[PDB]
Amino acid sequence: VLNNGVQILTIDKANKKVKSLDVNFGNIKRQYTCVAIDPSDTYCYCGTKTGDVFEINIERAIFKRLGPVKKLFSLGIGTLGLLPNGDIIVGAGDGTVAKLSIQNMQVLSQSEVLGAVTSISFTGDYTHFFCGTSQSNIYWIDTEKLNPELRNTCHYERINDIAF
Amino acid sequence: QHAPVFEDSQAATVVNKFQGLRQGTGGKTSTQLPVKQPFQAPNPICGAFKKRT
Amino acid sequence: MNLDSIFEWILKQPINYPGKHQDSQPRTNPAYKPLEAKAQFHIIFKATGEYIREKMLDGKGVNMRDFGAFTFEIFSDKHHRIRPCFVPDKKFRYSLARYAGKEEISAPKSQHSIYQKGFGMMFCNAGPIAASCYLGKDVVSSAHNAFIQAVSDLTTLGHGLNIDFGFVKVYVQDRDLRYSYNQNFANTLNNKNFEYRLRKSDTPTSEHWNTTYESKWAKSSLNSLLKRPNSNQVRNYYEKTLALKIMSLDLSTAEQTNYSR
Amino acid sequence: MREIVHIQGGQCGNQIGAKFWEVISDEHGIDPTGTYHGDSDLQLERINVYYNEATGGRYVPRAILMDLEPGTMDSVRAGPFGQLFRPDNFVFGQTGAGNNWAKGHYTEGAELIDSVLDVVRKEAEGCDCLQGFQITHSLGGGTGSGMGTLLISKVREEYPDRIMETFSVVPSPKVSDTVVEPYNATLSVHQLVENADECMVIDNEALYDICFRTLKLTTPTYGDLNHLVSAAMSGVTCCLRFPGQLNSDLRKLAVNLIPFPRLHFFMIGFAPLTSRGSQQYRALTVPELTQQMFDAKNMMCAADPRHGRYLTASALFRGRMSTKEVDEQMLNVQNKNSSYFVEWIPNNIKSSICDIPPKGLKMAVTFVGNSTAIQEMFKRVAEQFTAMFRRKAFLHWYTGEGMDEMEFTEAESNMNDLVSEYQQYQDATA
Ligand SMILES: Nc1nc2c(ncn2[C@@H]2O[C@H](COP(=O)(O)OP(=O)(O)O)[C@@H](O)[C@H]2O)c(=O)[nH]1
Repeated sequence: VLNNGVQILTIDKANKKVKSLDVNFGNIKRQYTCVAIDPSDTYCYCGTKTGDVFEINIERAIFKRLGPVKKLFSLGIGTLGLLPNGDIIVGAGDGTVAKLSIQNMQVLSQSEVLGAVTSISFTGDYTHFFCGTSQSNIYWIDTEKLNPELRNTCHYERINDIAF
Repeated sequence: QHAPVFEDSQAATVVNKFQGLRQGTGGKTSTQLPVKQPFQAPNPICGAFKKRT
Repeated sequence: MNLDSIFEWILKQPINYPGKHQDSQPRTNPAYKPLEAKAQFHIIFKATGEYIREKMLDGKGVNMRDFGAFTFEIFSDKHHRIRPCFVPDKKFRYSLARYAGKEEISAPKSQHSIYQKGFGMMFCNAGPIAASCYLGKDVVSSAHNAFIQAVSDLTTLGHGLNIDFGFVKVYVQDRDLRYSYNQNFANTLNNKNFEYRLRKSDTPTSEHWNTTYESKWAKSSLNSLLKRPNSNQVRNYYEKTLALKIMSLDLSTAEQTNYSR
Repeated sequence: MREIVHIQGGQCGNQIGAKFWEVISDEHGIDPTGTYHGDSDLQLERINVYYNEATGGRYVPRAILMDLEPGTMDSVRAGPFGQLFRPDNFVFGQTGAGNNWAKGHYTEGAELIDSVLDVVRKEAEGCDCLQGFQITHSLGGGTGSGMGTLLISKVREEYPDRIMETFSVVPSPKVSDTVVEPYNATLSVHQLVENADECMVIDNEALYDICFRTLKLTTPTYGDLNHLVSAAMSGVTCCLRFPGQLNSDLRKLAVNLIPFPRLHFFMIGFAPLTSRGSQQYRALTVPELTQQMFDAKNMMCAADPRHGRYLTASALFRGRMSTKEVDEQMLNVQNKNSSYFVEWIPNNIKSSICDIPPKGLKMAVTFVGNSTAIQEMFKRVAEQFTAMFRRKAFLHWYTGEGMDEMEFTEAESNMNDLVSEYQQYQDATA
C-alpha cells in the first residue's frame, strides 16, 4: 500500500530481481492506508483516509467498485478484517465499528467506540473479537451485533505524578 | 455478481440450547400463554406514482 | 423479484408476517453455529428445492400446500411419455386476474383434488428438510407458511416474481404466469428407465426390513449441501473462548512474573 | 354462562355425539323440534352453555360435525333429534381415509379443515365468554385419529388459555376390528400428550365387560355403550350447569387433578349401575355409591387400578346429600386403602356436590382418577407397535404420502419416555 495507491510485487527464486506492477484507478487519487486479503486471494480490500473501502481483484489492475455508498467514516480506515462468510469489519478513525456484507455496501449493523480504533483480532471460530483503541482502551466486540463492552482501560500516556 | 455465502454467516448472541421434541402445552393452560398472530394483508398502495412505461 | 427481493421484503415487515422465521433459531446439533434469520431462510429453500427434485426423480410428485403443485403427465401407450405441468393452487389462482384458466392436465369428474389428480402426490413433509438443516420442525413450517404468502405481493400491480430454487424456473408477470423446466432434468424423465419406478412390484419385497433408513439416507443426495465441521475443533474453540471471556475481566493481576524471561 | 362448544369428527365421534346430545336435550326437556317442554326454571337458567337461541324460540346445539365421508352424518341426520343440528355445521369429504392415519391427517384432511376451523372460529367469537373445548374421538381409525388431533393442535395453538379435553377411545387388542391400530394409535398419542390439556380414555372391552357383568343384559349394543359414555360425559359438566353446595368447573377439576403437565391421561367411572334383577333390592346410599365407585369392575378401562397407586381421585356427586357423610366416606376409603394411595400426596381425593340429580334417579356419582395403572395400556400398545414395525409391515401405505420412519421412531421413543416417567412416580417415596 503505497501512499499513491496499490502495488503488486512479484518475487522469483530464479532471479533476485523484483517485479513491480501498479493498480490503476480512473481519475482516483484517494490515499490508502490499510489492506486485507480474501482467503480465496481473488480480491484485496483496502481502506482510505476519506472513509470508503475500495476492493480490487488481484488478477486485474482494475477496481470493481467504490465502497460504502452515501456514507463516509470521516477519519479514515484504521483497521480492517474479514469474516469467513466474506463480511468485512471496518474501524473508523473517529471511533466506529461497522460490518459490510459482500452486496451493496450498506452496513448491517453499526456502533461507536471511544477513541480511535487501532487493532482488531478475531478469535478462533471468528466470534467475539478483541479491539484496541488509540486511547489505550481494550474493548470486546461481538459479531453480528456491534455492542461495545469495555474489558479493561489503560492510561493514555506519560503519567507525571501519583498521590495518596 | 457477488453474494455472501449464506451457510457460513453466523449468529452469536443466540444460544445453542435446543428445546428438543419433548415439550408439553397440555396441562399448561395458564391465562398468560402467547397467542398466534394471524397474517394481515398490507395496505394497497397501487400505482398513482409509478412510471407509465 | 429474484427470490431474494422476496426475502428482504418479508423480513422488512415483522408485524405483517410474525413468526419464528423473523429471528435466528438454535440448531438441534450443537456442533453447528446458528444462522441469521435471512440466511437460514435461504438455506431452508435450497434444502426444499433439492428435496423436491429428488422426490420428482421418482414417480412421486410433490406439491406446496398453498402455492401450486408439481406434477407430471403420462400419455401412456427393455418402454410412456412424461411431461411436468406445475398446476397452481386455487388461492394462488384467485390472486391472478388475467391468467386464463386453461387445463394442462385432464381428469374425470370423480378425480377432483390434486392428490388423486397426480400420479404419486406427496405431502412434502418438512421433517427431512429440518433434519438436513439441523433446524426446528416448527420454525421450518413457519418459514414455509410465511413464504407461501406471495399472493399478497402479487396482488399489487407489477411485481413480477422470478423464483427459481433449482430445476424449475417460474415467472410471474403482472397477472400472467409461465414456467420452464431444466432441459437436462426433462431429458432424465424421458430417459425411459422409469418403467421400474412406475411399478411397485419391482423390488423383491425382502429388503424393506433389511435395509436401514440410516443407510438409505447416507446414499441420498440430501445432507450433502453443507460441509461437516470438525466436532472436536468446534467445542474445543467453544469452551476455550468461553473460559477466555468469562475470566478475561482483569489483566492487571500477574502472580507469576518471569522477570529475566 | 361460561359456555363451551362441541366438535366431533369421524364415525365414532359422530355416534358418541348423537347420543350425548340426545341425553342432554332430554335432561333439559327440549323436544326434537327444539321446543321447550321442561317443568322447572332451572332447565333454562343456564341453557346458554350448550344451546344458542334462534328466532321463533327454538334452540340449536353449538356442535360442529366433521368427517371425510358423508355416510355417517347422512345416517345420523335421519335419527331422532336429528333436526336440531344446523346443516351448515356438517363438513364432509368426498374421498375418505380408509383407516390410514396419513390419509386422515395429511392429504385430504388439511385441505378440508379450513372450512371447519373457520366455522369453529365463528362459533367461538359469537359466544360471550369461552370456557373451553371438548372433543370425542377414537384412536383406532385413521380419519378420526388424524383430523381430531390436528384440530386439537390448531385450536390449542390458537386459544392457548382456554381449557381443552378429549374423550379418547383407545383400541384394546382383545377386540380389534382392524389390523393397523398400534400405528395410528401411537402416532396420535405422540401429539395428544403434547396438546391435550385433559384426556379421558374409554375401552370397548371394558364397556362390554361392564354391560355383561353389572347390567347383566343379554344383548349389548353400541346404543347402550353410547348411553353409558354419554351419562359419564354429562356427569362432568352437570355442576357447571346446575347449582350445588360446591360447584367445580373443568378448570377447577384440572387444577385439582394434574400434579404435573405430562400426566393428563385419566380413567373415569359412573355410579350407580345396578343389575336388572336387583334394581328393587339395592338401597341407594352414599356408602353403596362409594363402594361401587371404587370397585375395579365398574371401570370403563381394562386397566386394573390395583396394579398401581392412585395419584389422585375426583368425585362429582349429583343429588341432595349432606356433605358430612360424603367426606366421611372419602376419608374412610382413603384410610382403609393406604397401600394403593401414594404417600407424598396425602388427602388426594377431591369431592364436589351438585344438587340436581339425573332425571329418574335421586343420586349419582361421576369419578375421574389419575393413577399409575394406565401404564399397561401404553406398554401393550408399544409391544404390538414394535412387533408389527420390526418387519416394516404395511409401511408403504404410510410412506407413500409424506411419511418417513423417523416420525414413527420419534413417536415410539416419546411414548416410551412417557411410560417411564409415569412409572417412576409410582415408586417415588417421601
Ligand atoms: N362406542 C362406539 N365405538 C365405535 C362405534 N363405531 C366404531 N367404534 C369403534 O371404533 C373402532 C374403529 O373406528 P373407525 O370407524 O375406524 O373410526 P373412523 O375411521 O374415524 O370412522 C372400532 O374398534 C370400534 O370398536 C360406535 O358407534 N360407538
